[PDB]
Amino acid sequence: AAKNVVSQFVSSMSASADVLAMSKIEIKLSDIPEGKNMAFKWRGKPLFV
Amino acid sequence: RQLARNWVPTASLWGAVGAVGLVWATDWRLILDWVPYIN
Amino acid sequence: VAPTLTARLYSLLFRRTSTFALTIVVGALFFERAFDQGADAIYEHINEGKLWKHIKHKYENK
Amino acid sequence: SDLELHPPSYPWSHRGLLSSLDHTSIRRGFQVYKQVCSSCHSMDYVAYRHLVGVCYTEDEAKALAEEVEVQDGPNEDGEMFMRPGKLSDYFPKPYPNPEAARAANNGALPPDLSYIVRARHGGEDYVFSLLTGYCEPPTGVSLREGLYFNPYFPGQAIGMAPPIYNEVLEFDDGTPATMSQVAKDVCTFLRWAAEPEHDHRKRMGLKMLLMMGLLLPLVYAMKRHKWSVLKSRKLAYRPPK
Amino acid sequence: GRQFGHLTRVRHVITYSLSPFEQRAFPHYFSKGIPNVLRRTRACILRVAPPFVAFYLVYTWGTQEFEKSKRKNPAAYENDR
Amino acid sequence: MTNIRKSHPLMKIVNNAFIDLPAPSNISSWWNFGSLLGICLILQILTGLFLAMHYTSDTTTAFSSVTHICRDVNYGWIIRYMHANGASMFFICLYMHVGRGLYYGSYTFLETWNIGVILLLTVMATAFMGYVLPWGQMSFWGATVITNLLSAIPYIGTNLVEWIWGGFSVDKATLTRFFAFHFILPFIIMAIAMVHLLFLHETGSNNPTGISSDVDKIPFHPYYTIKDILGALLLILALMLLVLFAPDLLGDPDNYTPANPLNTPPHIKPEWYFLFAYAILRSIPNKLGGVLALAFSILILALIPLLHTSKQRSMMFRPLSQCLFWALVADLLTLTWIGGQPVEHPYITIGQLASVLYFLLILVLMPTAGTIENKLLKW
Amino acid sequence: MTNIRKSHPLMKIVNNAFIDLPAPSNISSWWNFGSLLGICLILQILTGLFLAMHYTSDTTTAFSSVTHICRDVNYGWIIRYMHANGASMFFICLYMHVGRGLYYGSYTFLETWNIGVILLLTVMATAFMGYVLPWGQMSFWGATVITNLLSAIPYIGTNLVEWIWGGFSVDKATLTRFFAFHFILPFIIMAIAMVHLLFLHETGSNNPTGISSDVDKIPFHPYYTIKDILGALLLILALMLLVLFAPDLLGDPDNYTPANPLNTPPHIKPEWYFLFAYAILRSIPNKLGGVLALAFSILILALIPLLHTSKQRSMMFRPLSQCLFWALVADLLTLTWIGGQPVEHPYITIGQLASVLYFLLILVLMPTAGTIENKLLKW
Ligand code: HEC
Ligand code: HEM
Ligand code: HEM
Ligand code: HEM
Ligand code: HEM
Ligand code: FES
Repeated sequence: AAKNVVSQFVSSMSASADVLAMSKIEIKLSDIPEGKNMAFKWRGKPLFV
Repeated sequence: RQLARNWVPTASLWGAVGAVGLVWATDWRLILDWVPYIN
Repeated sequence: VAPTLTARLYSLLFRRTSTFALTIVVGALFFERAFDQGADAIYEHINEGKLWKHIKHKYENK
Repeated sequence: SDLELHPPSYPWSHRGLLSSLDHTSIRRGFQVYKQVCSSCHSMDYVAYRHLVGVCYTEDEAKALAEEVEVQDGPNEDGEMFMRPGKLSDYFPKPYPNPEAARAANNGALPPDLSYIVRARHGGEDYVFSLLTGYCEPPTGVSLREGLYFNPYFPGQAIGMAPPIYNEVLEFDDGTPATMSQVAKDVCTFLRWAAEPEHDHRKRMGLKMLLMMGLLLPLVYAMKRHKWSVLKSRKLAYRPPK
Repeated sequence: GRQFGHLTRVRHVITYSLSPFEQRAFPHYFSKGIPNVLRRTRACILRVAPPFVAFYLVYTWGTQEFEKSKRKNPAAYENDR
Repeated sequence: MTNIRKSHPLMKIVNNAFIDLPAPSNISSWWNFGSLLGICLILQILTGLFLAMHYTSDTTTAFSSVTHICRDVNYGWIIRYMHANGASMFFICLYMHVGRGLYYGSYTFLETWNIGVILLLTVMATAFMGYVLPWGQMSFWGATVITNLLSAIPYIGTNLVEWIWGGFSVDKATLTRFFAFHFILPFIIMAIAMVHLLFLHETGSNNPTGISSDVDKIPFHPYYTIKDILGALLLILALMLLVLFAPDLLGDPDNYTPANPLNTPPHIKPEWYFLFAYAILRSIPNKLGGVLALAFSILILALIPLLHTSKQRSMMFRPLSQCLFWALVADLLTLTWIGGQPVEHPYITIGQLASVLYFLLILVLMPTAGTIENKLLKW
Repeated sequence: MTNIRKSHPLMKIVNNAFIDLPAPSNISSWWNFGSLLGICLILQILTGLFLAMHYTSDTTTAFSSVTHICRDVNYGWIIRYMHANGASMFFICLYMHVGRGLYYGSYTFLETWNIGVILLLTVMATAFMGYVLPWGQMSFWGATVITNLLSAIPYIGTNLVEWIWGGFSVDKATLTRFFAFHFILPFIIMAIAMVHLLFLHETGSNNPTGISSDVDKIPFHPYYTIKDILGALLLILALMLLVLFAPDLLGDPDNYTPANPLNTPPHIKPEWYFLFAYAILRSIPNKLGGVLALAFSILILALIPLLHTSKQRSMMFRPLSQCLFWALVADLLTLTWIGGQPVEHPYITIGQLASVLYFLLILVLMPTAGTIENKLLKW
C-alpha cells in the first residue's frame, strides 16, 4: 500500500498527458522538394526545414 | 582494539537490506524478469 | 521429533532482527509480482467482450 | 411546482459495483453525436485523444479526426491550421458565440453536454427516458410553437424538437437503428465523457478490498495481543488491617 | 535549572550605581568622546585597510587592461594589413 | 538517565510529551477522535497542496482548470476526490469530538475548552471559502447569499460588505482573495492545535466515569499507539469506500454549471454539514435579529461551563441528564433535514418549533436537571 | 511566585524564555542582527501576502497582473516595492549575521551552527523561485539557465530535470508550481527558526572577548529590548530611503519585457546577492566538475567547526587569524564584481585566480594560522 500511493502522487507532478501530446508533432511528409522546401515549429522554436 | 564483532555481519546484511530496497523502491532495468515482469 | 515449520523458521529468520527485516523486503517483492497479476484476471474474467482487450481483436491490424 | 416525475431506475451494464462499460456500444454512441448533436449542443472539454477507450486505434482516430476540423489557418501567418494535425484539437463548436447560438435557437440556449450527466439530477436515466418521452398535450393546456410538451422536463415545455425517429442513421456496425436502440447507445456515451477514468478506477475498488481483507483482522490480532496483559489483571487487597 | 540562582559563585565583589535620574544622558559626549573614537580607530585601521586597497587597484587596472584590448581594434594590428 | 538518547538533543525531551504521557486505564473508543482529527488534517494539507499546483485563480480560467484536472492529469481524479470528501470525513469526526466533550463533562477543563471553541470556529470559515473556488453555479450564488447577509449591521454594514467584495459584486477580485485565504489559513489551525493540545498535558485526560484517575495510569507508547493506528486504519476505508465506489453521494451539490449571474437555480443550499445553521436563519422573519441567532448558535458552547449545575461530572450516572441529552441529538438531526426542504407551510411551522426547543434544552432544562438529582440523592 | 501572572496560563512561562533570559553585559551592535532578521522576515510575510491577493499565476495573465498592481490599485505601488527591496535588505542583514559567526568564533556551538546552515540554504531557494514569478524576460532565461544546469548528473539527470519542468521547457506548468512553492515555503523557515533559536537558550549567547561570561549577566527586558527597537528603527530608513526615493537602484535588473523564448538578452545575470556563486561556476571549464564547486561553495561552512585549530575562541586577539580574515572579505567582494562582467580574457584569468585563493584561505591558511600562534605564545 505504501509504494503505490507514493508513486501515485509523484506521478501527478511529472508530466501532463496533454503536453506529452504536443511533443514532437511535426511529422513532415510535405516540405517543397529540392533546396527551399518549407518549414515547421517543433518544441516552441521554428526556423527552416 | 579493534575487534569488529558480529556488527560486521550485522552491517553487512543491513547494507544488503537497502540495496535490494532501492531496486524494490524504484524500477529501472525492472531487472532480468525472474518470475513475472510485465512486457 | 522434528521442529514444527515455525520452530525452524523462528530460529533461522525472526531471531536475527536483520534477517527479520530483510525477509520482509523480499516478501513484498515477490508478493506484488504475483498478487497484482491475479487481481486482473479475476476482474477481467468478470467483464468479457466489454473490453478492447477482447474487443480490439475485431479491428486490430485491420 | 410542476410535478417532477422520476426516471425509473433501469438496469445498466455498468450499474453494478465491479461492472464496467461496454466499449462496443460506445462507438455507436459517439457516431450519433457526430451525426445529430453536432447541430447545436457542443462539447468543449474533450479532445480526439480517445484512442483505445472507445477502441479506435490511433490510425483510425487520425483519419477519423482529419476530416472534421478546423477553419482558416492563414491569418497573417498567425493562427491554427486546417486539418488538425495530431489529435490535439477539441471538438469544433457549431457556434462562434453564445448569441449566435441563442439566435438560431429562438431564444433558447443549448447547454453544454460534456458533464451534463453529472449536472442534472437523476443520473443518466433522466436523459434516456426524457428523449424517450414525448406525449400528447393534455386537454386544456397550451404551448408556444417551439415549445413541446414533455413530462420530465421541469417546465414541460421544451424548445428541442425531438431528434429521434426509428432509424435516423446507419451504424458502422450495421445493427438495426431503433429509437430505443439508438437512444441508449448515446446515454452510455455521455456517461463515459463525464468520468473518463471510470473503467479504470474500479480496479483499485476491487484491488484495495482484496488488500484490505488482510489487515483489519491482522491489526486487530495485534491489538488484543498487546492489551492481553491488561485484560488478564487480577487484584487482591491484603491489608495488614 | 532556573537561570539566575545557580549561575556561578563570586565572592567579595562590590557594586555601586546611581538612579538614571540623578545623572545625565551625555557626560561630556563630544569632549570626552571624540578623542576616544580616534585612538580606537587607528588600532584596527592597520589591520583593515590594506586588503581593500589591493582590490581597488585591481579594479582600476582591470578596466584599463580591459579597455585597451577591445575598444582599440587597430592597436596591436593596425589597419595596414 | 545514563546515555538515554532522549536527552541529548533537547527536542526529544519535548517528544516525551507523547511517549510517557500517562493516561487513564479505561478509555472508550470514543477517545480515538483525538488523533483522527489530526490525521484528517494532515491528509488534507498534502492532498490540499498537489491540487494547488495545477489550479489557477481567474474568473476566466478557474473552472476550465478544474475540468483540466479530472481529465488530463495522471492520477488527477483521485486527488480532487480525496480532498473534497476529505472535508466531510473531517467534520463527521469533528462533531463527535465535541459530543464526547459534553456527555462526559470534559468541558470542566476551563481553558482547553475555550481554545476548543475558536479552533472549531476557524475551520467553519476555511471549509467555507474553498467551497467557492470551483466557481461553479452553486458556488457563485452560495457566495452572494452568505456574504450579502452580513449587511444587516445598522450603519457600517453597507460599507463593510462592499469592502470584502472589493467592488459591487462577486466578480474577479472577490475570487482571488478567497484563494489566497483558503490557502494560508489551515496553517494557522495547525498553529493553534499545538497550543490547544498544550494545556491538556498539565491535567491529563478525563476518563469515562468522571473520577480522578490518579491511582491508575499507563504508558502511552505500547498501548494507545496501536489503538490509534487501528483507529487510523478504519478511517481509510470509510474514506476510500466513499471516495472510490460512490463519488458523488455525499457530494450532494449537483451543480457543475459555469456560474451565470443572470440565471438562478431553483433550490440553493450549502453543503450538508452547514445546513442546520442555515436552517436556524429562515426561522426568524426579522432580518437583523435573524443574523444574531446564527452567530449566537455556536457561541453558546462557550457559556456551557457556567452551567455545570451538579456535584458529579459525568452524565453516565445521571439518567435524566442523560435522557434529555439524546433529545438534543434528534433535535439537531431534525434541523438538518428541515433546512434541506422548501419553505412551505408544513415545514415552516416545524422549524420555528424546533428552534425554540433547541435553546430550551441547553439553556433551561439541562441546568435544571442537575438541580433535582442533587436533591434526590440527598446531597 | 505568589500571584505572579507569569505562571497562570502556562504559555507565559514559555514566554520567560525571552524576558529573563540572561545575557552578557558587553555586547556590540553586531549582535543586533539577531532580531533584524526576524523583523525583516515578518515584514515580508504580510507584505508578501497582500501581493498575493491581486496576483494571478498564468502564462497569459501573470505579467499583465503585475502591471495591474502598480497602476490601478490604491497604494499598490508601495507594496510591490516594499516586498522586492525587502528581499535585498534581508540578505544584507543575513550575511552580517554569518560574519559575526566566524570572527568571534560563535560556531563553537556545534548544533546551533548546523541548523544555521540549513536555515540559510532554504532562503536562497525561496528568494530564487519568487524571482521567476513576474515572468519577465530576465526571469524566463534566468530560469532556464539555473535549472537546465542541473542536467549534469550522469544518468538520472536527463529525466530529473524534465520532471521539475513538467514538460520539455519552461511553459505554463513550470510557472504554476513556482507560485505554490514560493507561497508556502517561508512558513517552514518560520518553523525551523523557532527550533534554531531553541538550542541557543541552553548555553546562552557568546560574547565578544570569547570568554565564559558566567559572573556577569543582565536581565533581557529593560536593556536589550530598547537596543533592538533602536536597531529595529534604523532599518526602516535604510529600507524606506531606498524604496522611496530610488526604487530601481538596487533593482539592478532592467528587464520588464514580456518573455519571448525566441529572443535572447545580450547579458544575463541573477540579481546581485547571487552573483558570486554564479561567478564560481564560469571558472571551471568542465561542466560536471563545475556544478560540484557551486554546491560545495556553501556546504564548506558546515565543515568549519572541525578546523578550530587554536586554544582561544575569539579572533579579536589573534592578529594573524584576523589579518587573513579580511582578505577573504575582499576576495568575496571581488567575486561579486567579477561575475558581473563579460567573459573576455582580462576577466577570465582573474576569476580563475580568485577562485583558488578563496578555498586556500578557508581550507588551508586559516587552520594553519592558529597553529603558529599557539606555538608563539608558548601554549
Ligand atoms: C434541433 C437542434 C437540436 C438537436 C439536433 C439536438 N438538440 Fe437537444 N436540445 C436543443 C436545444 C436548443 C435544447 C434546450 C432547449 C430548452 O432547454 O428549452 C435541447 C435540449 C437538450 C437537452 C436538455 C437541456 C436542458 O435544458 O436540460 C439535452 C440533454 C439535449 N438536448 C441533448 C441532445 C441530444 C442527446 C441530442 C441528439 C439526440 C440532441 N440534443 C440534439 C437542440 C437540439
Ligand atoms: C483544513 C484544511 C482544508 C480544508 C477543510 C479544505 C477544504 C476544502 C474544500 C471544502 C474545498 C472545496 C472542495 C471542492 O471544491 O471539491 C477545497 C478546495 C481546495 N483546497 Fe482546500 N482544504 C483544506 C486545506 C487545503 C490546503 C492546505 C490547500 C493548499 C495547499 C488547499 C487547497 C485547495 C484548493 C486549491 C482547492 C481548490 C481545488 C478544488 O476545490 O477542486 N486546501 N478545500
Ligand atoms: C481541529 C480541531 C481539533 C483538534 C486537532 C483537536 C485535537 C485534540 C486532541 C488531539 C486532543 C487530545 C485527545 C483527546 O483528548 O481526545 C484533544 C482534546 C480535547 N479537545 Fe480537541 N481537537 C479539536 C477540536 C476541538 C474542539 C472544536 C473542541 C471543543 C469545542 C475540543 C475540545 C477538546 C477537549 C475538551 C479535549 C479534552 C477532552 C478530554 O481530555 O477528555 N477540541 N483535542
Ligand atoms: C522569506 C520570505 C520571502 C522572500 C525572501 C520573498 C522574496 C520574494 C521575491 C524576491 C520576489 C520577487 C520580487 C519581485 O518580483 O519584485 C517575491 C515575489 C512574490 N512574493 Fe515573496 N518573498 C517572501 C515571502 C512571501 C510570502 C510570505 C508571500 C505570500 C504570502 C510571497 C508572495 C509573493 C508573491 C505573490 C510574489 C510575486 C509578486 C511580485 O513578485 O511582484 N512572498 N517574493
Ligand atoms: C532566517 C535566518 C536566521 C534567523 C531568523 C536567525 C535568528 C537568530 C537569532 C534571533 C539569534 C539569537 C540572536 C543572536 O544570537 O544573534 C541567532 C543566533 C545565531 N544564529 Fe541565527 N539566524 C538566522 C540565520 C542564521 C544562519 C544562516 C546561521 C549560520 C549559518 C546562524 C547562526 C547563528 C548563530 C551561530 C547564532 C548564535 C551566535 C551567538 O549567540 O553569539 N543563524 N540567530
Ligand atoms: S549553458 Fe549555454 S552558455 Fe553556459
